[PDB]
Amino acid sequence: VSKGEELFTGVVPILVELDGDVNGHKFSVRGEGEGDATNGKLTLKFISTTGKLPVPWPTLVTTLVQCFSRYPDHMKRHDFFKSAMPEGYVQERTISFKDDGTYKTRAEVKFEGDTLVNRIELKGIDFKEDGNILGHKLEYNFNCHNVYITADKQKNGIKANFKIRHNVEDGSVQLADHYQQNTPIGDGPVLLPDNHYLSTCSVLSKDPNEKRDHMVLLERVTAAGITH
Repeated sequence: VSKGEELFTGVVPILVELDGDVNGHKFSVRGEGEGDATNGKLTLKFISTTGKLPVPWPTLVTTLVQCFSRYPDHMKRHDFFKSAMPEGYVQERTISFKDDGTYKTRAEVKFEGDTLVNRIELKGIDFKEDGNILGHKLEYNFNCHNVYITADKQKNGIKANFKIRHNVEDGSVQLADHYQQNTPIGDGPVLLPDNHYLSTCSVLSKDPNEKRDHMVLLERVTAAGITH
């Protein structure tokens, strides 16, 4: 249904680069792996190049490629993300951590050669030094969530909204409200979807041989909410 979708009929290499600043703590993350939109699966490893991160890895998961979502056949006309490829899209978010600070992110997601690249800048402000983020009080795990997508005709793109639930080590939960906008980089028509969601689950792990602060991630993501 889009030319871009043909770039995803196979396993695609991924590169991710993030430069961040949270409360004046600068950090850089670099990642690589592969995505398979036929299965709605991704596998990535991320490392810090700047030493121990100032924030928990789980708080960076959503920022660190929704073009790898599996769209069921009956929903393929609603896949904005692949329709924007290869030229790609700008993905912007605000992430508001309840009772704590906020991240603002801006990313370009596009092909370079055969690789899907996600390059991000992140700025975090107003975090509490004694809170769950700067205090590293979040469990090293991740819940399943629904990402609610709506068309944004005036920007020829989409918006999304969702609430991430981060488990806290004391048994509480830290909510992170996500507000997202995506705009195509290229000038040709894109697929503007009816309202739907991405059902996403993620598993976080470690590489026993990796000495840098790091995160290994496996994600499963499939679109839903529009019946055959």
